[PDB]
Amino acid sequence: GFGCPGDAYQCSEHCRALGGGRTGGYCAGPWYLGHPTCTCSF
Repeated sequence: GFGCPGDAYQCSEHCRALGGGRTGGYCAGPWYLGHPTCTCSF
């Protein structure tokens, strides 16, 4: 979700919105499909 898999920028905006301490986020996922899971970074 949040643009991913496909766009990491929307994933980053989603993570930044969850808290300003987060500078962004990256996309990862389960043992199946692509990268649907946004995981946030500081």
